[PDB]
Amino acid sequence: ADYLTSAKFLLYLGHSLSTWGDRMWHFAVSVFLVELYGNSLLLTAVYGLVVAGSVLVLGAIIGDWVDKNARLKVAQTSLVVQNVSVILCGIILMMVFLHKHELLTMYHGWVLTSCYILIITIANIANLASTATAITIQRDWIVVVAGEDRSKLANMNATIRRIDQLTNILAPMAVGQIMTFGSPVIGCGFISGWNLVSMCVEYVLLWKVYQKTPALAVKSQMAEPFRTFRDGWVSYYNQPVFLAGMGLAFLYMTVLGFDCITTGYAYTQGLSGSILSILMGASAITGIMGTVAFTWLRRKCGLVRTGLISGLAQLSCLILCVISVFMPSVPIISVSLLFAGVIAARIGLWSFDLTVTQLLQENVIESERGIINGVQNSMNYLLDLLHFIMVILAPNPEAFGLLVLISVSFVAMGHIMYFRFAQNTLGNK
Ligand SMILES: O=C(NCc1ncccc1F)c1coc(CCNCCc2nc3ccccc3[nH]2)n1
Repeated sequence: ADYLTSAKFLLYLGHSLSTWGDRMWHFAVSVFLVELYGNSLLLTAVYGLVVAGSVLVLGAIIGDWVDKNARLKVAQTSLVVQNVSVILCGIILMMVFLHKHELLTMYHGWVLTSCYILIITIANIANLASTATAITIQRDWIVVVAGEDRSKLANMNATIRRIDQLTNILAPMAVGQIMTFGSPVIGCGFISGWNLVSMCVEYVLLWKVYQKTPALAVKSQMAEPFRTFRDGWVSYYNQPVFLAGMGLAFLYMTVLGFDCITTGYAYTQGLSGSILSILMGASAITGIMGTVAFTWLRRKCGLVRTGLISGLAQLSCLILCVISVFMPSVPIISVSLLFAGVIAARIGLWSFDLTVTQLLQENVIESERGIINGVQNSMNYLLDLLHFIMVILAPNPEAFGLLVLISVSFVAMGHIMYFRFAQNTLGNK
């Protein structure tokens, strides 16, 4: 089987072994914050606000970094930084858990706060490196490797999204089984070793994939970074794909996902391990269905029409969701219907994100694949930070109707901007 040694599968394996470690470490840090500190939302909110702004700035700066340096060296350095940061965070977490009872009492609260700050800073560096790697792989190496064959590019993006989704719903399950079967102290260390092994194998894998395809080779102190930062954003406006980016960012700011806040809505109305597993499995299955639907629609239509159709479907079932909210024992109809609306919204959302990311891949000048995508991630996290602020503005279980109304309104605005883009770049239906 020459497929195993082929470049496409090498890149698939590289991204799979990267995202598995990423998701496992995210789950580990979230569980650490939940377990060590009884209060989390306040802190997890601090984590969100220190990740989002740092990404907002250093992501444009990284987009400057990606296109400037060597193609392979930048990716290797990104992998090194991400895995080393995760290693340091794991070591600090192991030292904290081992001395859980030795600093809550004997040491001053400043020591615990300093440990939390060190974890926050190192995890922020890790996530910044993860964003750098995501850019340099997905938005540049996929385009180069897939080449002019647009269908191959679409299939590669769909496959990467499918493995991302399956890993996103499997990694928490495996880590929870590990922690329950073993111990939080022992299981946490397993992540450090797994990330080190993945570091070595991923370094080898990237070195290999670079050799398989030669096309990849062809290509006071704060004044300069802001020269690029000012240049990077204004470059985004000049590009014809700006409205698509804005629409994707507005969709990115969306409460009606299945993250911690919808998990808390579940705590309030209905919540169980079986229910969580069933809902997340349905979400993953429907995301896979959305990816395959995106591929099918791209086979039938082009790209902009596919994005328009996916947005219409997502907005339709979010209209169904807001109908469910509108309609007043336990209202089992309302919560289950809201979840079904979220599931179909995930279908449409994955389709739309694939469309927009492919358009950003195929409609950007060669030398600015780094800055433009870095700014697009910066904007995504800008509106994600606004989402976090809206969450902490009304962190009340019965203050969720307004939040969901705002989320659906922002989805509508994003799809309106995408329709404006379709009209701008296409004069026919
Ligand atoms: O609704 C969802 N996502 C919109 C969306 N995303 C991506 C593509 C299309 C699309 F439409 C949704 C649901 O689950 C998830 C998976 C988690 N990502 C959340 C983004 C995030 N991760 C963070 C980590 C640290 C700090 C801030 C962070 N912000 N994403």
